[PDB]
Amino acid sequence: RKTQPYDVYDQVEFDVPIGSRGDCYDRYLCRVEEMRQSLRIISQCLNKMPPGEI
Amino acid sequence: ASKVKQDMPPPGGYGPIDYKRNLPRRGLSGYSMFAVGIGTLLFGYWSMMKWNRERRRLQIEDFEARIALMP
Repeated sequence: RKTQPYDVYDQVEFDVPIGSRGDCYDRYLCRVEEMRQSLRIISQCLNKMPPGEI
Repeated sequence: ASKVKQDMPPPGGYGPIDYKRNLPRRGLSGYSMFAVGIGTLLFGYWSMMKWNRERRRLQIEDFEARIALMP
């Protein structure tokens, strides 16, 4: 979404979680933080939905 | 001559949404927890000391009854 964006992903702001050890704990933390960042993106999308045809 | 009606966000904007981690501290200090534990232990030790000394005296009385009855 950051390196090769598609649709309107270049117009939303979010962080990308990064691990340190390459284990299951780091990936679990990454997924939780990704859930939080998805909430962030959803708020932006709710406040920025334009009119027009579908 | 009807105007376009469509699902849109309200004027201005939607209320802000929380997303950051919220994990409160919610505890005592280590010193206080240890101190409470040792204080409870000392109270228990003192109570048990008194009760076991009384139990020793009661057992001595019970044994003296048997000694009196043995002949």
